[PDB]
Amino acid sequence: QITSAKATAKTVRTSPRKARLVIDLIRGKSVADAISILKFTPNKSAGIIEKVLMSAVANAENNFDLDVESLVVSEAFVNEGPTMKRFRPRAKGSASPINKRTSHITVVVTEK
Amino acid sequence: VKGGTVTRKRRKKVLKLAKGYYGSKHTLFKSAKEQVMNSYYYAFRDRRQKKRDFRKLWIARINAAARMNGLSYSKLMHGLKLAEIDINRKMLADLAVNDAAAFTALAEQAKDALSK
Amino acid sequence: MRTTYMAKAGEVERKWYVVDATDVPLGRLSAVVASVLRGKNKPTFTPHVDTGDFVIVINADKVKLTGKKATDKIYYRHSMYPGGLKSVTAGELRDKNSRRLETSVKGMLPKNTLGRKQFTKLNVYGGAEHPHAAQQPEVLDITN
Amino acid sequence: MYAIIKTGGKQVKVEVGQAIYVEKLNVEAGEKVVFDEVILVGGESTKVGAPTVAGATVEGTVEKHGKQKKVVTFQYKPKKHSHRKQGHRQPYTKVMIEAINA
Amino acid sequence: MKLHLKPAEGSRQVRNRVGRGTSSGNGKTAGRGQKGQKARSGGGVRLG
RNA sequence: GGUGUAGUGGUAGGAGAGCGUUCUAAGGGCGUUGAAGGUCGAUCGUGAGGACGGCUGGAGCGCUUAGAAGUGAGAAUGCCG
RNA sequence: AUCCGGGAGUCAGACUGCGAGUGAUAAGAUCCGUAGUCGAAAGGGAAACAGCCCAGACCACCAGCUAAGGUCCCAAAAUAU
RNA sequence: UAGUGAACCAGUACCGUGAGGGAAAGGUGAAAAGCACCCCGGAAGGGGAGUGAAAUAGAUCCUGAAACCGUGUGCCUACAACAAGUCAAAGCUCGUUAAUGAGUGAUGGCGUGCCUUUUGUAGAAUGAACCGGCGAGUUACGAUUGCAUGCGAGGUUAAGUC
Repeated sequence: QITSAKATAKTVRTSPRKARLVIDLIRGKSVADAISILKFTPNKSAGIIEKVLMSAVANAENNFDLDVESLVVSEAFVNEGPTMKRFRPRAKGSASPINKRTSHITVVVTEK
Repeated sequence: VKGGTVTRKRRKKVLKLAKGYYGSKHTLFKSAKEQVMNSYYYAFRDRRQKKRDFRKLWIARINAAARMNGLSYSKLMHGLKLAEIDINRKMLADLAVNDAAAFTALAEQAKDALSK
Repeated sequence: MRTTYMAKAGEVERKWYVVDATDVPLGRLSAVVASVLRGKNKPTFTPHVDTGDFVIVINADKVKLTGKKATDKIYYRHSMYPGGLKSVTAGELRDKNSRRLETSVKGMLPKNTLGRKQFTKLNVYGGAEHPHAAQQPEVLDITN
Repeated sequence: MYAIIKTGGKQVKVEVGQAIYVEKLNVEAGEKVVFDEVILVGGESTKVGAPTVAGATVEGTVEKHGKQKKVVTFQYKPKKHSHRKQGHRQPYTKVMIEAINA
Repeated sequence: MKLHLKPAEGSRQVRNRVGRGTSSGNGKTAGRGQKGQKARSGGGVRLG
């Protein structure tokens, strides 16, 4: 048999450093604690990893498993995606570039 | 003629002589070639200071174990070269550590020679 | 690669010695004591392993200073602040802190991390009595 | 047993049933070698000799002919233009030991 | 003697390519040394 | 071709012999039972460099003799990404 | 060593010992003769040090003898007579 | 990044009132058979199920290096002055193109990067943020010398015709 369903979300418009903070608060914790943690952090990268955990839990339910109450978040990644590029007029004629970055967020949910 | 796969064979043969270097290295092809060169300087030097160092080590151990028998740190040399005994100082170091009986035998013959 | 004893950290047995200081000058006490604490006069060197011994020094109040130097060897300290030399000491330290006169052997050793380990095997007592009698020390004569 | 034996320019300790790493000998694999110069003989009652103790021959047999690893020796001199590149790899002979002095 | 050939001995030299690295003997200023108008591009005075 | 004696630091520079890239010709070869390229390896030669094996990869490429060159990169307050 | 040809670099040199000049018989000054080292020279000594004393590396080894300079402890060798 | 500046709707987009200047951008598979249907989600995006020899070939679609950014772990690190190496080396882990093995490294000796220009550099003279690609003694006509080849008191064609 198998365990550990996956779920990803590609090219999400958040900076990748500011989403590596929230994923440090989940690694190794059960699924019961993690949703409760993510509901009470007022960051933008809270309301995304919520949806990634809920989709991973739903994959594990409605494809393979039972025992929603015995699942543990064992791995979580943030990888960098394709950056947009724009400009901005600085003073005295010149200009300066501006990155606009994207991240790839994955969550793996083993049993225990 | 393009320059396809000629540079990379060089640069990766350089990097594989440069595994285990403190920092950037590993991954910089300009600053990993340099410490390979300086490592070759230190290899040239240090193949020729192995031989200096162990003379000093075995001399210090011969001095200690010779002073254990009352002989000074040098009169073993003069005493053995009058008695026509020509051991390397490596083997005198090993005998002076292990064979206390044989080292006292050699020390007594060196006492016997210069007792004229 | 061949055979010489690179001794290990837990093979060397150490001892405890007693060295008097009644009317011997500083240089020669410190010379013999500093040659002891590196593990010399034993055939089992490494230049790594602490093959030294333990030295206890008795009667530090009665150490000779030959000729002059009684009022003359001005030590010096500076304390990293402006106008901060303190030449407070002299040959006064024979009377007050005769333990401290732990400088003329701390100079004699290397300044590695073995010259900090091997310095902590001196126990210099100004009086004439151990507190360390439970470890059975021995005596060294000095005709050196 | 001890036999401090001059071989080549060097001196080695010798026991029975061991291997030595010796410079070349011009003897083929699996033949007999008799080392002649013996400085000290050990065991219990050591026999110190003014050089080459008389009546002391050390036998022995040769396993292989093989080499050390390479010794890369590159020289350069800074801010000028130089490259000397070499490589060196000496051969050596193992020696099994039989019958320290008969 | 057929298609798969030998020249005469000494019949054909190779070349000498100049400015290709400091161990052939002609890298870094190409057999011209330091500065001066024999070492610029197209320099050198007229004949005589 | 055993064996003697002697020699072997080096900038500008002079001289000699080799390594490697792409193409042409002739001969002999490999390849859907896996070619070129990429990655890893504790391998060989005095040098530049050459093999062998494991993974990836999906249509071409080596070897020998001679020839012809857009034939080798670490620096230009180099140019492009 | 000379002669006949093919091919170059170099025309800013330094300091030290010894003769002189200008200078104030001042300078790591300047300008000449004369020898060495550096330039184009790595190794040992003078604490560290291009030019000073000793000495010129084809390469390997956990062998041996000496130079200049040294031998109470950092640091190898006499607490020498 | 070659070859026309232009392999693609290029003298176009864009820049200057104007004369003028002027780019980047090729590749799924044989066949679109380009993922019906179910689940999470507002959607994007994903996990099954299928098409397919292969989907880690899913449209930014052959292969996919380097700088750069992450995850997990075998070894080490909180009295220590370190051009960051090399030489010596205890312990701990591992098992190769089989051999005088591989990783890591408590601790000790020694040790002022790379170029260019200079009588002299570690220089506080002068250059490089890093990685990748491109990027410099050639050809025609003459002259002279060495080597080789065929003739040799002789040698040899040119323009031009088939």
